[PDB]
Amino acid sequence: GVKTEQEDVLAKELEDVNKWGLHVFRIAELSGNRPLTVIMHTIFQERDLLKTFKIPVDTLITYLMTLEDHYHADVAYHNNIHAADVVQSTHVLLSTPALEAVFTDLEILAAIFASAIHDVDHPGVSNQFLINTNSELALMYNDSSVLENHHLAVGFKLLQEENCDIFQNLTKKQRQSLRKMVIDIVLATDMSKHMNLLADLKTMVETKKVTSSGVLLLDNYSDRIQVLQNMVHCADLSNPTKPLQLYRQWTDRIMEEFFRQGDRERERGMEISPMCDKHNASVEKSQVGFIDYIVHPLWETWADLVHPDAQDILDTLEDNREWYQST
Ligand SMILES: COc1ccc(C2=NN(C(C)C)C(=O)[C@@H]3CC=CC[C@H]23)cc1C#CC(=O)NCc1ccccc1
Ligand SMILES: [Mg+2]
Ligand SMILES: [Zn+2]
Repeated sequence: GVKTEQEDVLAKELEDVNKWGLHVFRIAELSGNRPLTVIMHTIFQERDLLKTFKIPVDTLITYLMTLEDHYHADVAYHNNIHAADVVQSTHVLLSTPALEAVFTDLEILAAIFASAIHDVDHPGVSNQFLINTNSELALMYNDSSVLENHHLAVGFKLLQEENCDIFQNLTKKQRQSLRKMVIDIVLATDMSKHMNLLADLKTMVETKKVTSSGVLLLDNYSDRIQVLQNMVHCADLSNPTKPLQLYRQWTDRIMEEFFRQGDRERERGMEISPMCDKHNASVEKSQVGFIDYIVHPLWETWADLVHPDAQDILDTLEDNREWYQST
């Protein structure tokens, strides 16, 4: 009852779980394509979430495997590795010193669970694509945040699977609170909400309060959920803040996915999408624009909220930005 050698090299990689720039791809490999399961497990143990919420470990594992298996292995970007990465990144963001002892264990569980489910059963195409193709998912969710609503529905329906109810010992009060938070968080990962989340984050930073010296004061649900919503959205838009070896893989995967959507948008005679076209796109200027217009404004406002904790991350983003510019 000691680890195999593979289990051991995995456990040594997993000591980076609290670091920005974990070797998540390596984790995926070493875990037999189980990054989401192993990383969630580690985080749950680290944060003592099993004891706090009286989660049987077999139940946790069973749910996690089930959740991981409803990510599509044939989708290059929006798969279980991306889920794992958003989870781990949210995990690191929650540990930021500006937020020390701000959040309850239920809010922590919410942010992390939300991260893990937030792209589950993603088909590798966009909301617009789905809406324009008259897809069942678009009709189900009356064309409004189609994917997000689906990810939430799937992540919650899976709890009904044999020995999958990880929330089985929570009170009704706890469950209702957790559910609301998770819905609010995942719905906020729809890029059509980015501007309003960013605005709200900007106004919160201007009127920012602090107590005991250092630590943010959030004394209402609106503010509390806003911070968690923006935290996970930062995690979701965190690829360009990661070391370049990591960042480049992410870009490659998203391009495959978008070019493949583009291929389907000519295989279907449709109108091609913003940056979804091979022998006809600049990958580098698009990334620069992605960084200038979306990723930097968000991370700069975050870094401002948690000053000085996000400096190295904002630095790395600015370096990667310079790097991509040279081409
Ligand atoms: C690592 O790169 C990426 C990683 C992620 C995304 C995502 N984009 N969007 C929207 C912004 C198109 C999503 O809704 C996705 C779903 C959820 C969140 C983020 C996802 C885009 C890129 C890129 C790029 C790239 O080269 N040109 C694309 C681009 C160029 C200029 C301006 C905006 C985008
Ligand atoms: Mg998403
Ligand atoms: Zn995502």
